[PDB]
Amino acid sequence: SPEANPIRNTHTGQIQGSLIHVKDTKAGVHTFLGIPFAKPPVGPLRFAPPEAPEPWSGVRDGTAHPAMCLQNLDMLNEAMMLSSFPMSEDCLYLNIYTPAHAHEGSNLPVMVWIHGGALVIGMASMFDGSLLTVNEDLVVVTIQYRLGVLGFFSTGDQHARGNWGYLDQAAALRWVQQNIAHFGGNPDRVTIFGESAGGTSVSSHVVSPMSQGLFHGAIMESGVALLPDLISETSEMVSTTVAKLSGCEAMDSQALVRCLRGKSEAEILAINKVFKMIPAVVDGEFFPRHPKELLASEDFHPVPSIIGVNNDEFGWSIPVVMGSAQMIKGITRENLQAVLKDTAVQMMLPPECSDLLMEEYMGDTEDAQTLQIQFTEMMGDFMFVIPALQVAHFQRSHAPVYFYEFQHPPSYFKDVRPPHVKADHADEIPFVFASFFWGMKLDFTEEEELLSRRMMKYWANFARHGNPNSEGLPYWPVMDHDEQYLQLDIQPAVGRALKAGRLQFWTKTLPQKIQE
Ligand SMILES: NC(=O)c1cccnc1
Ligand SMILES: NC(=O)c1cccnc1
Ligand SMILES: [Cl-]
Repeated sequence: SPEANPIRNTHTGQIQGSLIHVKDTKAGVHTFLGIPFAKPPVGPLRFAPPEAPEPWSGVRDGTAHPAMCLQNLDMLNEAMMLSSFPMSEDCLYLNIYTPAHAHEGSNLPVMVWIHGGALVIGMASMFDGSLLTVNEDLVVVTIQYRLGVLGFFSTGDQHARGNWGYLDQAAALRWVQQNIAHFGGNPDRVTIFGESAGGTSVSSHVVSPMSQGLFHGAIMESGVALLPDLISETSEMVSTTVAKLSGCEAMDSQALVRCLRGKSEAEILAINKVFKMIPAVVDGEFFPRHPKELLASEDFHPVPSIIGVNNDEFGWSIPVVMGSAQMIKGITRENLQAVLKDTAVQMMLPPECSDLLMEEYMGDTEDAQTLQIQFTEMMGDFMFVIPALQVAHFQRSHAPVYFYEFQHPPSYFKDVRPPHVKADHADEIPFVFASFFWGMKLDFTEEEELLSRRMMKYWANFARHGNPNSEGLPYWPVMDHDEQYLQLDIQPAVGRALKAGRLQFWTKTLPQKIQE
């Protein structure tokens, strides 16, 4: 029988969790919250690799959510007295959801969720794994990792190599290998999954040599390792911005890192506040080479993967949160050329390419509303769709890739945002978790409940077998030379060669015009 207050072993000592959802489910869920997977990255461990967590005597309380990593709460709120929730540099914790029948040796598949938030916001407690664990009989782990300046500050040299947050994620995955059997998970059957910066994180583990053997499958929702804003060949803009805001100017790398280690949490938060996103670098430990080189390597051996995108990734929430929404509403045929020259610069293209962008996405269009929708379409393709299609192409010659486009505009958002918005950024997450953030219930239509049951079963079948297919689910073909992908909506359908024209434009036509 499941205990009300179950006690489990870890390498660092015993922990007590909770039994929940006994009434509204068959046989309930065990939660174990706030488990340390690394030593707190404070004092000299700020801008240093994660180190082994300390052992304890007695039974650790696993009934409270951990502190979130330091982040800008205004931005997290744009994405509720979040000021009452604990926030600390001491934030390297993970949460576990298990079916209440699980014990040492149950050998259930494990799914490890890596949250998004552009590597500057988010927390594990936002994602309640309870319904995924009970509906699909698996262990769900939600992890934290250092965010913003504390996660991704680099000097480009030995004093701060960078990618602290990715090293944290790998430390959490090593904890899962070491400990998950004590909670009834099979460490040989771990799937990493994540959305947006979390998808980028997952895709980054898929290429990182020191992450190999920490997982057996990968699910990348609306983000991969080539998401342009989250990967950089230079450390220079971030480090010079941080030196200026911190008052640690006119210092070498060694003195800059020493100066930044003396800063309080409040001083770090004030420096951190300007970053709406922060990139990973080629740090040498996590990425020995740029992800594009690792993906193209003849020695690349990716795990089986699901990779997918939504049909309106830049439709509403990203431009609103990033503060580009006002500029977009200002687009007309009169200023379009100037907007596309500015956009070309942000895309790291020559501003001469603005005419090619205009012809590809806007053509002869005059209507301002249509131009603004074409602009968001272009941004979504550049940031999410083309990178996803490129990574899927690099992987699928080595290992199974199942590709999806999620298309369903959620019923509960119809009155909250413009009616032209289709499946926005993050719209698929509640279909995978069968709940909104913090496990809050949603008024799904009957049709939406079926799409959620299907997506949960595809994901869990993939966690079990590296193949999403099973009886009663529409057949999802593996991605091969026919470029097949599953269109996820109320009536799922198979498509071929998603946005093949756009892929030709971005990967062949546009680089040819640049070469000239
Ligand atoms: N939410 C995210 O992780 C995100 C949003 C925009 C850009 N990159 C990442
Ligand atoms: N129509 C709008 O208000 C809008 C908001 C955000 C992005 N694009 C358009
Ligand atoms: Cl510790």
